[PDB]
Amino acid sequence: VSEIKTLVTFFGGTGDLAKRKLYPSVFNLYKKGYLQKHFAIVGTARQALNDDEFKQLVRDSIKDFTDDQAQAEAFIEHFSYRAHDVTDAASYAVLKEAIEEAADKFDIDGNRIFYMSVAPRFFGTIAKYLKSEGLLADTGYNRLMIEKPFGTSYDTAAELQNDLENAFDDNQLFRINHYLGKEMVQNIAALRFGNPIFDAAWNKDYIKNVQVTLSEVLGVEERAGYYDTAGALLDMIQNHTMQIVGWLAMEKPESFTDKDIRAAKNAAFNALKIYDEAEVNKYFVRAQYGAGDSADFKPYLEELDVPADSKNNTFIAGELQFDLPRWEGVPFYVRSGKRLAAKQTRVDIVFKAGTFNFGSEQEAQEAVLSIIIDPKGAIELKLNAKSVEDAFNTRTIDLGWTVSDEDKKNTPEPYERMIHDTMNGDGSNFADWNGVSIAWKFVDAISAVYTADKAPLETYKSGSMGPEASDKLLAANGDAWVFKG
Amino acid sequence: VSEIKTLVTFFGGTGDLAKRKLYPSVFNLYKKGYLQKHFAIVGTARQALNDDEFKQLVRDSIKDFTDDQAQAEAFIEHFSYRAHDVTDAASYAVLKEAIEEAADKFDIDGNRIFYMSVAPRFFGTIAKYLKSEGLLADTGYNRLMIEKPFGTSYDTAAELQNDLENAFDDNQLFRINHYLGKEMVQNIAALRFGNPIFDAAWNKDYIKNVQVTLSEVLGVEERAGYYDTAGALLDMIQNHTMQIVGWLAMEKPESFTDKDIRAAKNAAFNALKIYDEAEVNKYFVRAQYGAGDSADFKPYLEELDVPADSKNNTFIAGELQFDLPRWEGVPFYVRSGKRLAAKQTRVDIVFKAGTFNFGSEQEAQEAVLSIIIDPKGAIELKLNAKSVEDAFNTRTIDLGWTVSDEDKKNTPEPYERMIHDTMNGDGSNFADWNGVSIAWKFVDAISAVYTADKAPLETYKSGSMGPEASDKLLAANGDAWVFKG
Ligand SMILES: [Ca+2]
Ligand SMILES: [Ca+2]
Repeated sequence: VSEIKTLVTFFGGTGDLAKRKLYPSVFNLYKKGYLQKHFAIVGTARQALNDDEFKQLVRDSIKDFTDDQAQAEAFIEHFSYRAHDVTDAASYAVLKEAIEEAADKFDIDGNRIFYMSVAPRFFGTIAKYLKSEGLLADTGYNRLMIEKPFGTSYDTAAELQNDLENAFDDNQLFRINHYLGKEMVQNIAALRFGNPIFDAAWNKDYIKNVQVTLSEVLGVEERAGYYDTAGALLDMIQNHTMQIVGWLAMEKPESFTDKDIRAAKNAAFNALKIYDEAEVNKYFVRAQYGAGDSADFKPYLEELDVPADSKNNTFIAGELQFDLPRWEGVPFYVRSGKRLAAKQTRVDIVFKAGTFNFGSEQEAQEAVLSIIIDPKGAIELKLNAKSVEDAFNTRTIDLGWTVSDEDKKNTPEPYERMIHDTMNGDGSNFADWNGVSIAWKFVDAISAVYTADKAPLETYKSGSMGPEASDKLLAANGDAWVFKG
Repeated sequence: VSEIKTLVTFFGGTGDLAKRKLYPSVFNLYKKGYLQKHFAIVGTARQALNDDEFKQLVRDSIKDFTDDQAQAEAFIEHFSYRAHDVTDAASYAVLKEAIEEAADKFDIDGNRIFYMSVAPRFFGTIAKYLKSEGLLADTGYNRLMIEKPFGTSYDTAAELQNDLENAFDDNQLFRINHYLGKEMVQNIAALRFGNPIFDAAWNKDYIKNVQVTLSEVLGVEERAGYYDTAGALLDMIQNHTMQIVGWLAMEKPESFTDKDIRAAKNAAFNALKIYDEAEVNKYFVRAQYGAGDSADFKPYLEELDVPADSKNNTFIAGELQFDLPRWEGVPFYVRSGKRLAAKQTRVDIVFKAGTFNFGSEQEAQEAVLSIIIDPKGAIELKLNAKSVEDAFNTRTIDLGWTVSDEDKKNTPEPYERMIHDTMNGDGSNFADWNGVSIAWKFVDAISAVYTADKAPLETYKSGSMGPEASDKLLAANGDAWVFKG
């Protein structure tokens, strides 16, 4: 294939994430023939290691992904290490050499990517020094991959953005987002813009309401520590839900270039309504899971590392409003939670029921277009048809499709996609500042009410699909959740 | 259920069709609880028979449809016979008595249906005498069921219509049509008008071309005699194909009453273009099957009762044009033949490919909505989506649905539906004079050229889907047959 000439530097190269997902993902790119000769991978972290040790660690990383050990070895040849502390300005000069050495060794003309697989606290610092100690390629591109999370509020995120903008331009910042880089999520645009019947129907005239669902069966388990101060709101809503919504609510772009796609999404985000106390109580529902029908389904407050006085949300459901002509009056329902009926990630576009009366006992109903993202990719379409009865009558039928085993094999894992995207400079599947900022502004307004405790905290049974209030949220507009569990 | 009070008279009651399909269909209506007490069935034909003989014949008819002999017997009690010759005006007075007797015996206030399961030659006569010898109910309704065919040309059909109109009004004439009374064909309206995304897309703006296919695997077998002078053109095209097209090309009715539905269909039929010699050669293809890859797949000319000099068509494919704003420039391709790939009856609505460019190697393609009528009812929808590849690209995926075993059981057979329709007075699933006349005018113009032999007769391999010219017919508008075999 067309070879990719790039030099990647992994800050936090000794970390679990690197050897657990990053390195294997980069290996696949080698196997697929993308990375061939003109490329290098410079690992870095505080822990001192001689090349042999690092290369072995990499060897352990790509173990289960190896078939021909010789091919793997030829790959490992492209790795190098350098002990380094991120707070030491002078210490950076060591790294500059490592990078410029590897560059020479394989004749790589710039094209540098810096993957910060380190704690949030070091993002701004590392960025600042890459610029100061002339680590940025004087030719070719320079791109930065910011691991999650990007801020914990609007202000912290704005701060982070400021620090990064002192060394990079926004179109060079590639923020990691799991669900945005998922095969099915990218289908949305194709379904919509690729089929005129849907494209022309993507608006208020045909759509009754849109639904996004991020359901998880598991509970908090051990993530209690950080989860207790983040909850579903920041963990699932602010990032995954919000960006998926972006693909759905976007206008029709002038073309499919990441630039036009982004401008299109932003048009929507800029129209999103930010709520006040009263509105958050009306359009949103915050809940925490209680006990299930068994003992092992312990209430949230009985989970390890969870404070008894906690009023943290293990579930969030709310209505989004877009002040755009296209979505005038079209509700966007979102929900994400733990200890729910089943692991499911899906989007349900509910179309308005036709007004043509057949005189049947059962008149026309609402058609539903459904995109199943997790676990198995699927696309369903509930249509109106004639029931098999003596008298003329209508009913709904489900037209369905599922990914094949072949599609299931050739599908690239998230990290490999994101990393590969960055190498090509494809920001299409990435959140930009405008989107991230709005998402934060939006969530910030909600968090305010929750921290202040000026909103009730519902409770629900472990195994259900949430609190009753969730269903009542939609019933208020005469709607209902398509996915029932 | 709401009991049906009716009195049916079967002309040609001793015929194969009556005891083979008619009577069982009427039995089912009894089993389903529609016909209960106030109903009677008067059989009639030349062959003299005493009640016992007739009732036994009926008993033999509904044999394989009986479970509880006692229930069947209670039904047979409602039958009566009367020997009769249709050309004898006086002989009709005998029948008037039989009818008025049965009416009294079960207290049936009019509501008479006269099923002419006799040769075409007797249709006008029987009709004339039903009026003359006061056989028509002085109260309640009077309906007539005309078995196939309704004329063999426009003129013969107009003649028939005239004779019948001397005794009945058009809305009382229920012409039998197999494919029109098929479960799947009735779904069309539901799919279209029940789902706004399709309703609003049912026109030139979204549709590229429409395709109707009546494929049969079998050859002529023994039907050679009458088939040689009828061919596919009159056998499948003029009646089945033409009326199905009607459901597809109709405008949007003011309501779903048979009246409005009919006016809607007529608006289309009145816009259909009738061809001349040149046009028939351009927009239509006439063919006859040759040999297959085996001996038992004998050429049409080697079939029993087929004249060696025959230039009869065992296959017909053509383009229909509707001079209506809604179908301006939208081709309607129709095809029907014998010795083709497989038994199939389907409708393919091909939508225009979107013009939104993704920059992918494979840009958007044409979406296809498919309604499978025979054998197993199914509905498929080929949509545009994203292919599972590293680079962004589009592909087509098939969303599908199939009738369930339950839907397959509860589905009423054609004759039972038609007969039951007539009892309720539901002309929705019936062709009217305007439709029949236009279909005939349309086919007549074609037959003219064929009889005159001013059009070529193509040949094709038994087992294929027709002659090459068929594919070339569509290629000319940049189209292709969806069903490939
Ligand atoms: Ca509301
Ligand atoms: Ca043409």
